[PDB]
Amino acid sequence: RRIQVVHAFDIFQMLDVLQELRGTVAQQVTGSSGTVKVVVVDSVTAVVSPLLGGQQREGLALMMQLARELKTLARDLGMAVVVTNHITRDRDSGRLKPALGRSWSFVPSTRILLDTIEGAGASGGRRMACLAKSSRQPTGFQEMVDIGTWG
DNA sequence: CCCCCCCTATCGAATCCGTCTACCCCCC
Repeated sequence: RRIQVVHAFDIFQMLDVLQELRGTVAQQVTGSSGTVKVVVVDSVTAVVSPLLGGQQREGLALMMQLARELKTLARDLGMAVVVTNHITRDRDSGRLKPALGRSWSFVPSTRILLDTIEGAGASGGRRMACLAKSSRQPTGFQEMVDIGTWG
């Protein structure tokens, strides 16, 4: 009962939900309990992916505004925000890189690139976890995480 | 001028290599 879930399938719905959260927590400054401390977005790419494409510019502005409001929320109100994303071209010219282009790369503070192992030991919960960007510690370290036997 | 993003199977070819023997009949 302490885990609250809301469905948003368009960027306007997500913006409205986050603005409502900001307003409610601003009104709840007096209170000391019941205020959410962790905010999780299941997929920020799926909502904004249809808005990209073409030679227009409103999609980039919308995603930048969403990033700015997320950053203001997390900084001002001391919340931990976690979002997900997808990968882009794996061809020879372009390495495995996060989606949403170059402009989104400056938004987050920490990047964790989940991956699957190949050959022996594949399948199951065996996934390789790496830290791409942290801006606080050396990067490029690979570890192992099991989910099938975890919880 | 500048932005972000992907595809799909095909044909047929080319012969080699010999083993094993059995079984007697009839008087002036």
